[PDB]
Amino acid sequence: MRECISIHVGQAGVQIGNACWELYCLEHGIQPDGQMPDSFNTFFSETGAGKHVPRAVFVDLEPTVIDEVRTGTYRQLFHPEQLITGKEDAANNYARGHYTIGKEIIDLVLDRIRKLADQCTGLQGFLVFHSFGGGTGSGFTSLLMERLSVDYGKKSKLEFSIYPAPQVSTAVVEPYNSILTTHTTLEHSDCAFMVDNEAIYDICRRNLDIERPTYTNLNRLISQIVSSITASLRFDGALNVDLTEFQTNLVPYPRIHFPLATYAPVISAEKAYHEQLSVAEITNACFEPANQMVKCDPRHGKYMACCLLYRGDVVPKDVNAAIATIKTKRSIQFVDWCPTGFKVGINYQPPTVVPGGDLAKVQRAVCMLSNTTAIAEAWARLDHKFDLMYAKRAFVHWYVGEGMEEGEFSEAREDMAALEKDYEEVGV
Amino acid sequence: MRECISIHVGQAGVQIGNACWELYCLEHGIQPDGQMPDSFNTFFSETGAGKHVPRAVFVDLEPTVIDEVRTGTYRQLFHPEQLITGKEDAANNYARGHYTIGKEIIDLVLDRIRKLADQCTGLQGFLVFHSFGGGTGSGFTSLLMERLSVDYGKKSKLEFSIYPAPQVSTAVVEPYNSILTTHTTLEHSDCAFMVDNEAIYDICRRNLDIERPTYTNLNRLISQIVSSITASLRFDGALNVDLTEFQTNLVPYPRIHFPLATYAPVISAEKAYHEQLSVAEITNACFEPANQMVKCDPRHGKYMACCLLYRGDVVPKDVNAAIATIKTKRSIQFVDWCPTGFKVGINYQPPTVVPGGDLAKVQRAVCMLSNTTAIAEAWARLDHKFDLMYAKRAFVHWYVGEGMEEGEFSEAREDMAALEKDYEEVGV
Amino acid sequence: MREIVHIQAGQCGNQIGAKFWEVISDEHGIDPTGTYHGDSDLQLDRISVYYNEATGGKYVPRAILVDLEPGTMDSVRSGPFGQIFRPDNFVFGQSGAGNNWAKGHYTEGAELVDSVLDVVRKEAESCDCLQGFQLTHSLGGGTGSGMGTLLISKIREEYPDRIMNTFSVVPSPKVSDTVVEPYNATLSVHQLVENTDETYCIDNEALYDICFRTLKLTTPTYGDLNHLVSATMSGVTTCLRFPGQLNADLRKLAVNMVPFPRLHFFMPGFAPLTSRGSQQYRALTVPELTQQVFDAKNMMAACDPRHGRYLTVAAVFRGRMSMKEVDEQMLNVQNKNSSYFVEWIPNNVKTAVCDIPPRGLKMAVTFIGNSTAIQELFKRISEQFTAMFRRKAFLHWYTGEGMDEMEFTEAESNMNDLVSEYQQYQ
Ligand SMILES: Nc1nc2c(ncn2[C@@H]2O[C@H](COP(=O)(O)CP(=O)(O)OP(=O)(O)O)[C@@H](O)[C@H]2O)c(=O)[nH]1
Ligand SMILES: Nc1nc2c(ncn2[C@@H]2O[C@H](COP(=O)(O)OP(=O)(O)OP(=O)(O)O)[C@@H](O)[C@H]2O)c(=O)[nH]1
Ligand SMILES: Nc1nc2c(ncn2[C@@H]2O[C@H](COP(=O)(O)OP(=O)(O)OP(=O)(O)O)[C@@H](O)[C@H]2O)c(=O)[nH]1
Ligand SMILES: [Mg+2]
Ligand SMILES: [Mg+2]
Ligand SMILES: [Mg+2]
Repeated sequence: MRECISIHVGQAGVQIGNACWELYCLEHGIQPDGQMPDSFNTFFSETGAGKHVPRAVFVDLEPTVIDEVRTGTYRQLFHPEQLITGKEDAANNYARGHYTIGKEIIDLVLDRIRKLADQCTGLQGFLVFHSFGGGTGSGFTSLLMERLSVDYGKKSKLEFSIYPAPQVSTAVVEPYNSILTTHTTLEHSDCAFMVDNEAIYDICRRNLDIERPTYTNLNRLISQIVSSITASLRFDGALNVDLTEFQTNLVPYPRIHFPLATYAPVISAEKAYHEQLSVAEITNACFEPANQMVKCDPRHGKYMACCLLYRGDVVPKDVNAAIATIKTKRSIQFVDWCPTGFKVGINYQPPTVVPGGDLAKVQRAVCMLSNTTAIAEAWARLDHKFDLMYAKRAFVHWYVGEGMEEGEFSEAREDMAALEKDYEEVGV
Repeated sequence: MRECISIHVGQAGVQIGNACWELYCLEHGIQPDGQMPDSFNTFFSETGAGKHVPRAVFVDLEPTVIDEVRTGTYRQLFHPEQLITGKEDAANNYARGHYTIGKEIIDLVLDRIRKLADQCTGLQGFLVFHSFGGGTGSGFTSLLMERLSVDYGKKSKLEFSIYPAPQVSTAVVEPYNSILTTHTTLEHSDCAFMVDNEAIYDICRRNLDIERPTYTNLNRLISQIVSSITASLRFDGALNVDLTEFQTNLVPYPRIHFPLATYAPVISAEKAYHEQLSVAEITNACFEPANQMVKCDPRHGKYMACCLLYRGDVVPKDVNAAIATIKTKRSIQFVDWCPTGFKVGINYQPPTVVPGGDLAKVQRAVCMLSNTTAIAEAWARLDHKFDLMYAKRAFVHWYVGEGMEEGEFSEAREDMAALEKDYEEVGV
Repeated sequence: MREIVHIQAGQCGNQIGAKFWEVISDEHGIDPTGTYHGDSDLQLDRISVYYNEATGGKYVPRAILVDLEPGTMDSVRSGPFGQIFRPDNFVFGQSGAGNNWAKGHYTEGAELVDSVLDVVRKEAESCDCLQGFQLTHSLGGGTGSGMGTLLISKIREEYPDRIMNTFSVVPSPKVSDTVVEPYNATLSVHQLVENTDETYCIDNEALYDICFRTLKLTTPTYGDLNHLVSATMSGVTTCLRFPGQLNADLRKLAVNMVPFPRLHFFMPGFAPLTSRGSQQYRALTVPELTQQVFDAKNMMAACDPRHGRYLTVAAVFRGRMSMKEVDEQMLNVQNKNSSYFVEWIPNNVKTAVCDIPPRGLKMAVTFIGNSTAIQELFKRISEQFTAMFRRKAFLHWYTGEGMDEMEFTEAESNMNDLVSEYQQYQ
């Protein structure tokens, strides 16, 4: 009965999405052909007799990344109506994606979305994968987001965004991109989750013991996290956490809706034999500064709310104990106005593992999405970066050429600045 | 018991007709020989013992297009009495077809028609395929139409006309041709359906995924549509829609009798596996601006009446729901005086598919013939085109030579102008 | 004669019902198809109170199952004695509350309730003389709270002269499921003050405690909890369903244990609770049963009962017992604990005895108490609410459904007043 629509924007979204799809397929016992040799009804619709098509829309302005899917193993899973393709790319620019190029493609996709959305009956909410630093992932997303409030509004939305790093970042004009695209995110998006590549890289190195990671290792990691959000829908545990419920729980104010994720345990195949995975230990792992998905400092931060989601062999008896222990500790700390700050989910289904996967096959797993003042400090340096770039009008002429007025920049920076103080106000 | 007489005028009519005939043959399990190894009694009369001859009359002023049929595979299906041939062609002129050349051939054919018509007992109505822009399809048809009101009158008539396009049109003098031939259509023809090649072409490109279409692909498409009109006669569904009934339903006024068609679904063989064909989706497809048979705008238009005809696996339970949904939507809208505006037909027989066909084999299919104010705007530009051509007396001398008086033009333009306002009056 | 239709709501309440129903069936001897296989004849004379005798000797449960999502109704059908339930009586929506009482009580629940308000009527008509409705739900979330609350007040318009029971599950400070418990609780309690006749406040924190120490269970689950909770329900309505030397129905109990209009919240308790080890060595006799019953740690409400006095006290014993043994023990207890019973209501005790015991156990005791120690349960909640409401946190979800900030303080005030009523007579 329940249903949810996935959207994938830009190259990053596409790249991430494939892995997720694969994971999903693995979960429900479906080969690339789309015929299974119920629970899966949410993401897959059964066409006629034994053809499982995904709830998906891949947008891209190049053909390269989309044609990668059309020629590979998952050629049979999708059809050309689902896979939309542009001509001229975003070219790592917000202005190209939103104003000039964005008019033509969005129109095509909205109809498609409607066709997909009206087919399903129980719309829970949307998922939108992209990157803030990316061209298509910023300019188009903003447009798209704006559009989606007209047709739906109250129907929920989520987005798992690749946040830019201060040290290890693979593009020069990223600062600009972030600042602009966050203007639409505050008004339209209900709750956006944030991940940083640098953070991931460290995790990959230290715990998995693979000193040569590429994007395919990160994508897999991300997919697990994604699953851990939607695992409550597709399987019937003793206690359940729907998306609306989650939203109600984690997000306190209209301005703040930027929690950060974390995932544990993540360890090698050889390390699983020695390491006795206890519940308490895994709980601890979520609160460690080393295992966070964003470059942040939990020591400075304070958790307003955070939603735990267990899957595998778990029961409430020791969960309670775990909860209590954390509360007792003073290294972890909360804001004065929130005495009780957790939302706890359980699931019987164990988390699956991919053929030739870096992660070990485990009984238990955890995913904590914490709203905090730790991520408030992350944009203070972003702003600084941005400001310097702007101060001498660097890279501005390109933007101007694409139809961006000069006041737009003023609007987006000031707003950002204003927002930074909000966290402070809340946490006083 | 029931019967209907098909007429084919001009090259276009001939070309269209062959495909239709083929389709018909396929439907009832008859090879080109005419001996089957009941339902078919309408279009085929059984001669002696196992010889099925069609209810048909092909008129043409050249020998080329008619001799194409005589030499091909369907040489055995027809005999020279059915196939009439001229000497001098219409030469893309209305005046040549009606006044000069039209006297000699029509006489021959009327007798033939009588011979065919008096043989059958249950005359439902006539079918006349042609093009407005064509020479023979305009000049002869007008004459023919005029003639047919003397012998029959109340007995029904239909015509599936190839309407000219404003952009992609393959003849210079087409504007003139249209304007003249519509004078006879208003008085004589009971209801004329209109299709534009440009519209078809788009459909062929986008949905069928064949970027190199020729006339043979359009003809096939047309034939399906044609079948969808007559499918109610030849097969016994739960609910039926005869021609008279249809006429009663769709046509409200004496002046307006120009509905437009649409057909769905039309998709590739590979696209059928992924795309789960639902009823609602197919209903939607008929109301989409992309799938219309004429260059028009449903967004500006308002549907006075429109007759749905389902064939294949359909039952009334979800049909009702579909109907309701459309009513509820405000993008689709009706005229104030018509609260209930649909006529719904059902059929058990699935729509057949041609050997080596572009269309995929499907369970369900729909055909909506909608009377609307959208097609009212289509002639506003035609008039403009015509007017400019006329303004400097361009191409007029040829017409004059063939015995066309100058006042004829005046008569046909003014009338057309008058007609354009009628729609407006009705829709206020 | 004397029928009680059962209502259910929420994820937990439904689960409880699922087990409760099973237990009741076991007690009478009904099988998954519905056909009777029992031997003892007295199970069939009061079968009518909880089972309509349908065609072909197949009995059916007089119940209403409500939810704002279809998820929980899947596992109820597939489990044991899911086939006994009637297909007609299941009611469910496609939306869901999302742990919000504002959405549950006004927008989402009011669309679903009109189906149930028609379904209950039929049930009422069916029985000869309905005496009351049982209701099972939670106050923690929005689904069980908002819907049930909405329902229960509209029953008082049609049926003002009937007794009203409510089996709730209030939030704990340590085992906190959701973040917005204080909010939901604060608003959901308001309507349960004036509309209900009696309410049993259960808390999971106490249940866990009971499980770990007393039953010595290595791996508890929610199933165990459900089993426990259901037992209490079975206990209260034993006198209706079976004969006894001294019978005590619901109305009588209500009259006895509710002295004042606004003070009717009770705390359940159950005995004997024995592990595999304590099954052999514990001498199950009346005195033993008694002493265990009045222990602070044996309660289902996570409080300290000995901070204040019991206003009233009642018990429902099962199996054959000598009355001088039974009636003396209570007296003795009273004598002992002269500082833990109210002085201006002398003789606080109420007793009831049934001849038919639970299958397996020889004897049983269901403890329903009314105390001034319920202040500790509410006080904490109030504090939490204050902490939350000071900064207007988590407010835009509630204000989005058309609720003013005054409307919180209206209920809050009421709650405070209610709390005070215990500290008036302590
Ligand atoms: N005795 C039991 N208690 C339970 C069970 N499941 C949950 N709970 C308790 O109940 C509380 C949650 O109650 P619910 O899940 O019914 C909240 P509700 O359904 O009304 O709203 P939604 O969850 O938004 O549908 C929580 O504090 C748990 O401690 C159970 O199976 N048995
Ligand atoms: N974790 C992760 N990050 C990625 C991946 N691909 C790209 N990124 C990040 O996203 C940013 C680049 O964004 P793209 O998605 O390439 O840009 P785009 O929005 O597609 O715009 P165009 O490239 O102009 O089409 C970089 O900062 C990368 O670190 C991936 O597979 N995994
Ligand atoms: N859809 C479709 N349109 C056609 C076909 N053949 C011709 N037409 C259209 O009809 C018009 C030409 O008319 P014809 O039928 O060739 O002219 P005619 O009436 O036979 O007169 P003559 O050619 O002088 O004998 C053009 O505008 C074409 O687009 C066909 O097979 N399919
Ligand atoms: Mg790119
Ligand atoms: Mg020709
Ligand atoms: Mg629920």
